[PDB]
Amino acid sequence: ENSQSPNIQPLLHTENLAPAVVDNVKDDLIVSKGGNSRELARNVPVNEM
Amino acid sequence: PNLQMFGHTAEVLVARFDPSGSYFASGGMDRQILLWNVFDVKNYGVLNGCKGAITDLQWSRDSRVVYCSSSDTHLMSWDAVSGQKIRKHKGHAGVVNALDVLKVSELLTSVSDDCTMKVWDSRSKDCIKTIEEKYPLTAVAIAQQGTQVFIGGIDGAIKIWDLRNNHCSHVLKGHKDIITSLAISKDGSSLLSNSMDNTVRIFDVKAQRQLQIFEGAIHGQEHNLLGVAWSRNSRFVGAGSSDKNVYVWSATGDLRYVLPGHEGSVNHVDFHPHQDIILSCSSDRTIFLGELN
Amino acid sequence: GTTKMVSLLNHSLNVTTKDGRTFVGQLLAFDGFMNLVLSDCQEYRHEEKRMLGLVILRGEFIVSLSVQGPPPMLLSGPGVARPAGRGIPLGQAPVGLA
Repeated sequence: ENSQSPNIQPLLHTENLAPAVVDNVKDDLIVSKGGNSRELARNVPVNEM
Repeated sequence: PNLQMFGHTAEVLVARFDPSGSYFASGGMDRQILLWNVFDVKNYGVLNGCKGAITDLQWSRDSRVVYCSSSDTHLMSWDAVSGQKIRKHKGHAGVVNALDVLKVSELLTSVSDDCTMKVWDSRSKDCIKTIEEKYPLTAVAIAQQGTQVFIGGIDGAIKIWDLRNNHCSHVLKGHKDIITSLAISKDGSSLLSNSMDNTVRIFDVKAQRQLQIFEGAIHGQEHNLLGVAWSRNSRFVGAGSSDKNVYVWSATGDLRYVLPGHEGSVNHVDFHPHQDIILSCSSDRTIFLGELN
Repeated sequence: GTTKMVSLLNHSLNVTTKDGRTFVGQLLAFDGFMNLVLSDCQEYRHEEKRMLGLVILRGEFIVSLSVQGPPPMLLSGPGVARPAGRGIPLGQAPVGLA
């Protein structure tokens, strides 16, 4: 009972820490990259800017 | 996109959408209100006549009649379908600074440098009421109910007046200096306010204390009246500043979007009624439509 | 005077006469004697009706008047748009100071 529960919770939570962080960071850089170098055409939050 | 449309000759002040979300109107020192489309972003009528510079537009809630607040006492009225004059609401003995409208498009409130608030009917051509304070007034807002009218002056004291009583019911406190724009939510439950202390404070309508003091949007020597708005949800707050930046807040007390783009001081920021767009105007003669995907 | 009477022009009217009969239709022409001209007229003698057409009543014959229904029925300014851009300023602080 305790062994099967610990496997499913680790599977649900830990899976998004690796690829989803890098994929969203790349899409954040890509919108800024498509925005050019000296003109923020992508409307990003102040912290990410 | 963003869309930075050019058109005006001189400092533009006010730019607003219809209640529907299908047009802009804009007009400042030009003495020319210039109507626009939203979705092929082209001009329409050159509403010509105002012999003072414009300080405030507001669409009638029919999306047809437009109202101005010139620097020569007039408050004009325009048929946005045809583009003809209707009236010249002649009253004040000085420069008007703000306007506000109701649900019922019939009643209007204006604010002079005579220290006089005045409520207008769109049928009489004269004043219904005349509330004389003392120091020249600047910003006004009327509630959705058609009951409470908020006045903003030079004392930093946003006074509240009803249409039945006409008594100094309540006075907002803790604002050290100058008010440039009031703004009631789409609930009728809270104001926004730009002071010259750069504290873009929110207030309550009913107990009547503060909510959240926002801080980070400077006014300086220019002495333009800067604006604030409530977003269609009432999640976001959009305050412009003389730092060329549109400081959008999170309404939880967090700066999210701070987008530059203008080369001069910003005036009246707005929001579209449904889709997330931001009208931002500035002495510069330019205007943006900042979006969120 | 007759300022009010011009305001009624081209409205569907309900006109009671001294006989009791009541005519109905739009108002095309009007007089100083209150001669009315009426278009597409219908008497209601009283559960009754008749079609006449164009009717010209005298002043003697008319009693009262009453509206049934309402009257029947800047090209492009200088402004131009552009696309995007959103330049960053090196400096901060207000516009006039420096």
